Amino acid sequence: MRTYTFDQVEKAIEQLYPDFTINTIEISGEGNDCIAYEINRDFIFKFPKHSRGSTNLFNEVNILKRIHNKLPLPIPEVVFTGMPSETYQMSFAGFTKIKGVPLTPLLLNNLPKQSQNQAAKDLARFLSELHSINISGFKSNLVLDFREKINEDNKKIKKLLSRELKGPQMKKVDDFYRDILENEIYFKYYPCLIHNDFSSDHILFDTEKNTICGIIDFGDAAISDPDNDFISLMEEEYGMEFVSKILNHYKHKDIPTVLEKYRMKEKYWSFEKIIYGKEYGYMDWYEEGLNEIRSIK
Ligand SMILES: NC[C@H]1O[C@H](O[C@H]2[C@H](O)[C@@H](O[C@H]3O[C@H](CO)[C@@H](O)[C@H](N)[C@H]3O)[C@H](N)C[C@@H]2N)[C@H](O)[C@@H](O)[C@@H]1O
Ligand SMILES: [Cl-]
Repeated sequence: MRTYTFDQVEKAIEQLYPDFTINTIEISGEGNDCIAYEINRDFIFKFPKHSRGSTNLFNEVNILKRIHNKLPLPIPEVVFTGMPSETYQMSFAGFTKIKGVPLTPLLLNNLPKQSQNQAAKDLARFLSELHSINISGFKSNLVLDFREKINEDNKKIKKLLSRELKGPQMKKVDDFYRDILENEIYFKYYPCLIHNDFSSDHILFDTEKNTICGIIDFGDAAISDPDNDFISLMEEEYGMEFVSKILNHYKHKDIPTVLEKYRMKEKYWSFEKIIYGKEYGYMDWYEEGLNEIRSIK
């Protein structure tokens, strides 16, 4: 999992964009996939920490380009792109920086009621349009069929914890995965483009106008279940009271299902920690997930 010096970042950009003068550069943030650099306080440059992260970066670029000027809220726009190597699909990507601060649950509840209501309505309107984008042309590398995902994870879990679990413990894993695949509600959704990481950290807020001024980080965006973008808002995120406002402005017809999917995904995070803990090499995630699996059902 690679890192970069400011010297390296400036070199990589100069190679492809010589006339682009860099005056200021600092670490804006860091995720599991990329390190974010704020350059000239105008752009956010994402550099992949590893090969897997570069694929996410490549997909974010692809998705952001085709949904450009189709959404009611400002989203990052691709301005600079890197090159493929034998290690990365995308060496880097430069996006427009969206000004604003994360709409934290604490900031949200300190707002006047009219601003809170407008925030819920703006979020619902954004999701309504996002989930309505024509997803034909989006190739299967952007498609996240949930049933395929569950079945693929199961095979990964078996191959991973084959010698890590005792008899009865692996039986519970079989039971849990069977109960999920047995429930038709998890797979009956109409596939749409989703943000797939729709939380408070990625909802930027303009404190001067008291309005939401951007949605960022589309690195996990894919064609899947629209309910994913509501579940992610109640995980520590927004209270159920505020999400219900969004859901009702969204005209959602089956809230208890969203809550059921919410409970399932909460329990499912244990298995995610095993897979990601071994893929991303997060040995603390692996041991956490392994401890949790060895305990409940
Ligand atoms: N941390 C502990 C929490 O983890 C998940 O929730 C969080 C996501 O993890 C974050 O995103 C990162 O993790 C995702 C899953 O690996 C990646 O897809 C994504 N690219 C990553 O940036 C997202 N910003 C906030 C969300 N509340 C679980 O659902 C939650 O129960 C658990 O308490
Ligand atoms: Cl240039």
